Amino acid sequence: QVQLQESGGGLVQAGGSLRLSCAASGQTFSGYVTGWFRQAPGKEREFVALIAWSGGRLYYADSVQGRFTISRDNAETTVYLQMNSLKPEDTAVYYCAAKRGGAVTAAEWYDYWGQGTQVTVSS
Amino acid sequence: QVQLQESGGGLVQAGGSLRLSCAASGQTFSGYVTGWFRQAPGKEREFVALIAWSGGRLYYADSVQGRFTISRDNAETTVYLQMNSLKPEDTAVYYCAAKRGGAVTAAEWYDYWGQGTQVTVSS
Amino acid sequence: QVQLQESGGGLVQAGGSLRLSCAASGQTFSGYVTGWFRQAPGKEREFVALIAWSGGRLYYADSVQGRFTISRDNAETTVYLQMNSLKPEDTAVYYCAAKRGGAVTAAEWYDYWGQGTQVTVSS
Amino acid sequence: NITEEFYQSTCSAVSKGYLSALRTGWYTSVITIELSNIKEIKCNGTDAKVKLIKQELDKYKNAVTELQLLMQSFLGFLLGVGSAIASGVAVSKVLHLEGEVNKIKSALLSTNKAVVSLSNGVSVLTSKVLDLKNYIDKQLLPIVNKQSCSIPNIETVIEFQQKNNRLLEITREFSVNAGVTTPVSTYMLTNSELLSLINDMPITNDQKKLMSNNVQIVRQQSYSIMSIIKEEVLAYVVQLPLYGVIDTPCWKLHTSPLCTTNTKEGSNICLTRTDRGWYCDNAGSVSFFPQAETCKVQSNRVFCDTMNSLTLPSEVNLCNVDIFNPKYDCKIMTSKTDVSSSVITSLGAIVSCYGKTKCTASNKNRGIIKTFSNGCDYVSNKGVDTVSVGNTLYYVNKQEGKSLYVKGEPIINFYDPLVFPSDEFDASISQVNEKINQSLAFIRKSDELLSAIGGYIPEAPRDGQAYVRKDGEWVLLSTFLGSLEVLFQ
Amino acid sequence: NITEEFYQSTCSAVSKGYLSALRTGWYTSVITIELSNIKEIKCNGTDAKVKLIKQELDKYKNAVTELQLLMQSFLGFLLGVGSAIASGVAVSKVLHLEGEVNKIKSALLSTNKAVVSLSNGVSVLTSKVLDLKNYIDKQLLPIVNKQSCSIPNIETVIEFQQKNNRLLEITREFSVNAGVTTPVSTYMLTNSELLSLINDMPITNDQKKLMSNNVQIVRQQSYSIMSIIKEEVLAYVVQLPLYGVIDTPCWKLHTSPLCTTNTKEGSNICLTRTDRGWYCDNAGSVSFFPQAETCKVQSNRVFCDTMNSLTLPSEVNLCNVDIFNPKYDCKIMTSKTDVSSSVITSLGAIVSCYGKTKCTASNKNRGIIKTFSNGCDYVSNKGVDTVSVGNTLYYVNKQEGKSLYVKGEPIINFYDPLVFPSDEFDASISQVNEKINQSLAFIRKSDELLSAIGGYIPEAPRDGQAYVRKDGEWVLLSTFLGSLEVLFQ
Amino acid sequence: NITEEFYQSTCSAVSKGYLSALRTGWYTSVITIELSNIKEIKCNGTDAKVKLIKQELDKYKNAVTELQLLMQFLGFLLGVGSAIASGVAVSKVLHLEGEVNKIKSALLSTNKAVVSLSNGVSVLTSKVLDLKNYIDKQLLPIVNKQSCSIPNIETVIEFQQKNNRLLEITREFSVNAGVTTPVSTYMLTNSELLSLINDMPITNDQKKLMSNNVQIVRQQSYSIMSIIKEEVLAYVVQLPLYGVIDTPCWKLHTSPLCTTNTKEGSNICLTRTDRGWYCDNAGSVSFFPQAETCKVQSNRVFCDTMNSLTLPSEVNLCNVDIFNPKYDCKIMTSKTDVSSSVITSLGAIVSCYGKTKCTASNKNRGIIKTFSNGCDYVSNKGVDTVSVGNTLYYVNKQEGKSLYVKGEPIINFYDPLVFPSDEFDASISQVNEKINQSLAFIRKSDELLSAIGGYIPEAPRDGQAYVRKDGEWVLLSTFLGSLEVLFQ
Ligand SMILES: *[C@@H]1O[C@H](CO)[C@@H](O[C@@H]2O[C@H](CO)[C@@H](O[C@@H]3O[C@H](CO)[C@@H](O)[C@H](O)[C@@H]3O)[C@H](O)[C@H]2NC(C)=O)[C@H](O)[C@H]1NC(C)=O
Ligand SMILES: *[C@@H]1O[C@H](CO)[C@@H](O)[C@H](O)[C@H]1NC(C)=O
Ligand SMILES: *[C@@H]1O[C@H](CO)[C@@H](O)[C@H](O)[C@H]1NC(C)=O
Ligand SMILES: [Cl-]
Ligand SMILES: [Cl-]
Ligand SMILES: [Cl-]
Repeated sequence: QVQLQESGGGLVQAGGSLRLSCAASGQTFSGYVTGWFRQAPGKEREFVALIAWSGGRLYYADSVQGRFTISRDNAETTVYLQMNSLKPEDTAVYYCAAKRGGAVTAAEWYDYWGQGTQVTVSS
Repeated sequence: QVQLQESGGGLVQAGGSLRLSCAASGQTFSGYVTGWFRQAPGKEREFVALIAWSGGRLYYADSVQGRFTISRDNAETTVYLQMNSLKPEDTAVYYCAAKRGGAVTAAEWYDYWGQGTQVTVSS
Repeated sequence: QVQLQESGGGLVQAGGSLRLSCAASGQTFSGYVTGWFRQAPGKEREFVALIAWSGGRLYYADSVQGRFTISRDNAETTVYLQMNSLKPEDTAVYYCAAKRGGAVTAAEWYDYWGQGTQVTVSS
Repeated sequence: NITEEFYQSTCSAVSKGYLSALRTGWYTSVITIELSNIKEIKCNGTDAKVKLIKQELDKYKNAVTELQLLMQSFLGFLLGVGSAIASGVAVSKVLHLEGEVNKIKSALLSTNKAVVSLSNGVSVLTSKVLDLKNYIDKQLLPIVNKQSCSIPNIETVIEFQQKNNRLLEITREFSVNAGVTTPVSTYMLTNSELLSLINDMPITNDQKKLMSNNVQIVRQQSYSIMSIIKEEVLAYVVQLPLYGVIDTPCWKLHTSPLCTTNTKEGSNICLTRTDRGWYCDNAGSVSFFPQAETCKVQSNRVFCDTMNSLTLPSEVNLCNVDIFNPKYDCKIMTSKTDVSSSVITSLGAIVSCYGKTKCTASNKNRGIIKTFSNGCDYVSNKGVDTVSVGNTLYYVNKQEGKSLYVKGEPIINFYDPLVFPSDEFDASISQVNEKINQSLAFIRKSDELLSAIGGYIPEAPRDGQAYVRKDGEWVLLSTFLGSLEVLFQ
Repeated sequence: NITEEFYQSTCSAVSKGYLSALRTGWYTSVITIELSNIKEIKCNGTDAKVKLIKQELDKYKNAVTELQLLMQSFLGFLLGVGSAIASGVAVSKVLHLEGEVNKIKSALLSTNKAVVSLSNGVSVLTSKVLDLKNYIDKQLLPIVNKQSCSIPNIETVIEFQQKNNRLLEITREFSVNAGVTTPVSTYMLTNSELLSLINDMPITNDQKKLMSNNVQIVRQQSYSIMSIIKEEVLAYVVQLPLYGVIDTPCWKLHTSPLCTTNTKEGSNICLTRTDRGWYCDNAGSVSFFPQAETCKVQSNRVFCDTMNSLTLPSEVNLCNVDIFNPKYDCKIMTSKTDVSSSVITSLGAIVSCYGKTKCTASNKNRGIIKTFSNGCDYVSNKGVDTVSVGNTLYYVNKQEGKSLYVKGEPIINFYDPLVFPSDEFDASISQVNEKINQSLAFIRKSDELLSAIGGYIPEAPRDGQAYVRKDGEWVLLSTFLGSLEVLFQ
Repeated sequence: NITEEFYQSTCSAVSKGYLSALRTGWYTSVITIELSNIKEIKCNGTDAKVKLIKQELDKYKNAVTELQLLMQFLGFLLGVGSAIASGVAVSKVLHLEGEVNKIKSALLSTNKAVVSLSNGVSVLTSKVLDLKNYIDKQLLPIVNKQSCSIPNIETVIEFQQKNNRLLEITREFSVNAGVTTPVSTYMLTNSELLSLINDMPITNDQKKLMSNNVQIVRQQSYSIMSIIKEEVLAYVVQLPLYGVIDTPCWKLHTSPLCTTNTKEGSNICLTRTDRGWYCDNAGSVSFFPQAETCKVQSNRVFCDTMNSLTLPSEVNLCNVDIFNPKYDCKIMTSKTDVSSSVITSLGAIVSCYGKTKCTASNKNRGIIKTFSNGCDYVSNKGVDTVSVGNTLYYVNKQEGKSLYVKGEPIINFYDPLVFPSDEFDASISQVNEKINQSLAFIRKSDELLSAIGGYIPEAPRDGQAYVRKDGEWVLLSTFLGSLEVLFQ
């Protein structure tokens, strides 16, 4: 079992950038699929991006690709989400999550979750 | 288990020919060895010919070699015994029989029997 | 449970030759490592030579190297120790021994022992 | 009538004439025991008989507690993977639902057997097999004199032990088996209870008779699953086999290694048919059970479980006719390990005798009556009581029947020992043939290239000077220059 | 919650959401029973109750004798070999040393539970569970009938039966198990004795909770080892599992053969993931149990034994993300044996349907729900109660959970059947990739020889005349030496 | 007396000094219980004691009714026996008309007798319980038929004690389909078994050995329900015959031997597959590949020859030199270099590969050895446990002496690129053969490439004649031609 802790959220103007980080503790991320999710106020938790090992195949939700880049360091202790060209609709609490099994986008199938970091994008 | 029904027996002049057939019911003959036997009045049941698949390994009793031809259709539903150059001592009730196991000529080792068809050869 | 019995011990004079033999009883030496050991008055047993099959792996103690020859007949019933160029040093009770396992020089790992035959080299 | 055929050509034997009883489904029933809720007999006193009652009651409480703790909870590799008690656990799961007990309890108020319907529309036969609530509450406690804490009759002590014993025994069984037992003991279900369950089962009369005449086999194929203990009811699920395929022909295939018998060591190659096991006709196909030791044979009846089976085409029997037949690819393994052994068949013994091993067959009265030569051979159980292969004596089966020895060329003799794919564990005739074809084809192509290259022309000398072709050699062009060659005809 | 994922591309499924309880070590304790050294009761006779006592006494006495002679005494193949009762036997040997029994007897003179530090220097908890010496010496032989042999009370006969029974049953268990029993029965250790013994083990409260809530599993993994009977003491060693790793995540991998679906019976190639089994996080890596059937599942708790495990890197799960991943070389086996079967998973069923086999899924009320096509497919347990593959009906697990179907192209389609190595028991993705690459290179090299000779020109005529090459033919040099040519450059 | 040798060169160990006790045959005897025909007590009343007697009699009746229903690595190289063929042959003879009558005759006045059966075989028959005498002659005459009562409670308990053995035998047969193993003390009490041993066609030494190990004897025996008819319950007990005892035995332990290259896929492995028990037997060696099914008591090894091969005595030469010419030593090969341990009789073999942490520790968890990558060994002197990865092993603490035989791991002698690396049932010679074939195929491929290279190809097709010079086609006119001069 891996513990996750997000950081790097905040408030930015539209068109700005942010970089979210998710640190593993207890164990490393190696052998885990790590996914980013987000939940806006009154909306269900929706998938953003996933990656399965450092430099492995990426997957992005249609709402975010070409704008967001997910990565993991070689030591497999941290997952990163670089967000550029931010828009007001990207405002949400962002969560990193980890799972055994395969690279799937369904939130219910991720076993371990961070507490989330707030991202707010203003007009 | 498989059921067998002979047909085609009858009265033939010496030197004539006759084709017997044996139809399967319950399942096809696939995977079964099918033999033809005959029992003349006052004698024991005697092996005639066997075959195990359509266009497959044949075997004949010495007394019919060169005169009888056994065959099976490609659908493995019928065994045929084509009897040429008939002789009066070919007169008998002819039986088809089926078995699991190998290509064996001993009547006691066959599992299933048809009811028989009478062949009579006049001189 | 191979049984062993040495023969050939006696008095010999320095520079001469002497051949010991060891016969197997109960079963042959087949599959058994056969070693020769010797024990002088006041000393503990000392490894001499071993062999594992007729014409097979040999090994001598450095003290007898070049002078002693061990062998086994093709029938694996007798092991021989040919001793050329004897020295008074070489005086001892010579023991035949057998074992399963590998070709080792440690007397404690030999399970079967002969009765010992005395070798006396005079000067 | 059992018949047997030995095939010399493939060192194998078929025993046939048997009839199937295949476990194809499951039937789940609910067994209940009515329980008393009472706490300790609440008095003390001196009476020696009351102590015995109290000590028996403490056994009762220990069992109830312990049950409450439980409630809170060659070709075998080709087989699938089932979940043997999935049907029984699904019924047990329904029983933990709230209310469910009251239905079984109200349906059994006057009767000790009633068909109950539950959540998921499931309908299972339920019965009551013991009523300790009635004994303890209305027969035991009312005679415990309270101002003296005494009972008057030693018979009561023995009576209580007798009705409590079944509960204690069911509890011990569940406690040692994590709440799931097989075979199902007579403590879980008496013969009378089991035979009654069978007769009230929605099956055909032929199925009822089969099971009733083989109740001890049914027990071995059944499970008892501890379910619930609550509201004065102990309930467990018995999962009984359903024999949906009966009276179809079965045959057992026995196989043993077939090796060449060259006198040089390491010289020899071996082949073994790997399709040993039980075969039964089933719905136009053949159910094949590789693990024949798991099937159970009672007289001519073969009790097998379809969970441990492959469904094969009917042509699989053609491997007993001709191992090289084109309709079914017969399974074999290859090796160079020519060790001796015997395979005791239904009606005889296959003997694989190799090397210097001494192999014989013997009769109890005459001693040795056959000495085997090197190779794979067979003896009938008629007149033979034992066979010895090396240092192993085997008793042969003495069941009655008839054996036929089918003579033929050992098929291992058809193989070239220097292109033989040895060390093939899960192979087949055609796979081995293809490896051999590739090996011979590479030899053929190599020789054809080496023989054809002579008809071509090697490179000329490399010395800065021109060559022409003449009588299979290169000759200098310069020796022809300066001449006027005039064709003069 | 339990979740499941089916991977269409590799014919495999992962069930996850489970928690571990791994046996990592052993705890040994000494259990003792105090015995009387009675040899023979001397009686005139005629009384029925004394005669009943002497029968029970003789049962006690041959229980002693019998105990007195017992005292004088796919990837599974990759696993190591342990010695399961080495720890318990080591303690047992210490008990045979002269003096140790005395020290146990003294330590347990005042109390029934004492920690005793042996010659070993080890400190093992010792417990006294039955005192037959005090009962026989002080309750039976002071009321020894009379010297006219007539006891007065039937209650004494029944009470002696009760107290002697446990020794008799312990003797029976040891006598048919050669002094070593597993699981540990309630006669060896009652449910209260085991719970109190768990309460004393050197473990965390979480570990005591776990064992106490699963004592039936504890019993199944424990051993009772008969040790000594001497100096009026019967001692045996109970060996209990230490669950050193609990509450870590586990997941189960299910796998089934994945074959091409060509109509010709023998043209197909198959691949199967061989890494089926249980996986549990453990100290930064993964404990992998290939015999999943030997693990014990209690709700979502998985009791496995690290002696039946391999220690693998955490990256082994990447085989469930992408079987071609570069971080871990996923294990596979290959064949051409395309037989049909099903694997029942935690929340569904994998169906490998090939050839002419009929494969369906059903529920109890509405019958057939899904007809599978040839290939490897899957159905969840939602609305499905059974699947049928050929002549085998399987019940699916009805445990609540959510199942996800992960679409992907079957990876067996990616392989060239002409160079596919189809005889590997213990191979891997990269091993297969390499042999494919070696085979393709053995094929061009052959194509290069054949393309080279294809361009070679045949020998000129052998007739004493010189030849030159023109327009793909040999032509006579003399044709050009009868005329005068010009430099063409 | 137990010694152990570890062979570094082949990742294996031999434990020797053991003595044999091999089951070589079977001894069959007939156990009988004499029964009453009483179906009921034909009176009615209120006496509680008789009601208890009547309940016990239902247990007897139901047990009779139940019995009546009953009456109506290298393991794959082993043969296939039929373990109860000997006992079933006796049982089926007891079903013939006349046989039970002979047994009643022979046992009328004595409780043990030899009976000559129809097929000519003779067997001990004994009578271990007489319920006919108890029920007909001791219990029924006590029942007062007019009041339907009995006076004494102790009659209930005596009936319970008498009936118990019959109920337990019936219970055991009913859940085992009429064949039980091991044989329980209800089937055959300890002294009944010791008496049958004293009457077996065996030497005094063999009688002594089985008598001192009756618990092993029991575990290798079968009890076979036969017949219940004409006041007789009869079952067959089938006891082992240890016809080979006191012969030397040794146990072979093996573990995977792999190269230790750092690149995770680059390594090759072999394992000796001939692990198991070996015992001297009649000038050969009985070999039992499934060592777990043999039973070891102190230095005594109880094995069953049905689970053995008969091998030449030179099979021990694999422990001297695995490349010896006399015996072709059995091995398997792989590329799976996973870590594990094998606990031996006197120590532990440790196969440590990759990143796996491998240690050996004492009683106090003091680490006395940290293993490096490869196959190594520690003895049980001062070691209690070994740890390989996440698996902790307790070592056997039996007394003995271990010898560490140094040698070069033979896996280092193999060329990895021609190594046949997925063989399950191979041998030293078969692996050499495969290697040779691989080498010959490469050499033949090279000799074809050589023989075919260096022949001339086609010249240009352009109406011009060509000669050959310096590995090229050059125009004939280059050497024949004159300088053209068109003129007028
Ligand atoms: C087996 O053989 C195949 C075919 O030779 C190997 O396939 C890999 O093939 C790709 C292209 O077909 C090679 O990649 C190329 O490399 C450049 C970078 O220099 C890249 O930019 C190109 O787009 C192209 O992808 C690749 O090098 C080659 N693999 C190796 C190891 O060289 C295959 O790798 C061989 N081995 C296995 C296990 O399949
Ligand atoms: C009887 O004794 C027990 C145990 O000493 C005690 O708990 C109880 O209060 C006493 N009285 C009654 C009426 O049970
Ligand atoms: C599990 O299932 C329950 C409903 O049974 C649901 O409330 C919950 O959200 C699911 N997930 C977790 C993490 O418990
Ligand atoms: Cl036998
Ligand atoms: Cl099922
Ligand atoms: Cl251990």
